[PDB]
Amino acid sequence: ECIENYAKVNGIYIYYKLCKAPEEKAKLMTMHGGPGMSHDYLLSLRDMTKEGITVLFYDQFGCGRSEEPDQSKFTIDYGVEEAEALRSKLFGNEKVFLMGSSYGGALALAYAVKYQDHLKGLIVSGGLSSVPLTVKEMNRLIDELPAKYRDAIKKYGSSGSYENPEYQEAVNYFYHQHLLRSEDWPPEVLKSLEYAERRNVYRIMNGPNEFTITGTIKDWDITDKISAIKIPTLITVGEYDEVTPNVARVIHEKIAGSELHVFRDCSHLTMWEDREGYNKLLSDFILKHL
Repeated sequence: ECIENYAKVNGIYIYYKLCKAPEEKAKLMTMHGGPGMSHDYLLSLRDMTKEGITVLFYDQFGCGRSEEPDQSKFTIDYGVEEAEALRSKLFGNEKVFLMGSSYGGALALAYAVKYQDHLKGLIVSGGLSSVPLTVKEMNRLIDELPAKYRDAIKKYGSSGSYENPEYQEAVNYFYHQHLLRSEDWPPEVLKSLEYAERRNVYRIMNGPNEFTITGTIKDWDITDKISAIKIPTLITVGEYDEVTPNVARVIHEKIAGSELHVFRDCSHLTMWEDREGYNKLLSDFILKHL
């Protein structure tokens, strides 16, 4: 098993899990999405330890097993400083790789803008540089949904009746369509989803659900700042990703030399839909930029 700890990072206790590889060729830090999820759904990335890649997992502020700071700190800027404090505490001055998923991808991009000197490479999976853009794209996904679910989401969503059974059913369909497709949801994914509903960060920073971003990050957009990132960057996105390839395209065009990969038949949690292929792509990227 990996090493689990509860350390004080920037004033609050943060839970982390460090899965070391027998031969530490590289260190990979990971940022779960949400905002307000947990590291659990990214556990399939542990497979990379077999390739000499040490993987660091952690529950961000107010998420999963970590303590919640004052709401005034519920910001991506605070998340960035938290990540850097954790990196330094565990790895000192060693350069590491950083991977982010969904909101975690936006957080990783923000991190790179200020701390890319501490990185050998950046990986963004189903990430975004603009929340407004992400919302625009998900709205199109709702429209392309079969009338039954599309109609329920538009109707009850317009009145804010998120408790309605038909709405809940529509939400579930969307998730099985753009979050994790044609796959039995593993416990690790169920756990992160549960942590989302149990803690407060998801409700406050994000909103009711994935496609309903009413939270404090609704207007967030650093598209005009990511061009500053000049380190090797790998961008992945699923064909049916809830955070669409168009959103990924915008990141790709701003980051010079970045590589973009659209996983056909997959959606957001590509690390579960094509676990082997996903881990193989990331490990290849990492082993080429040591």
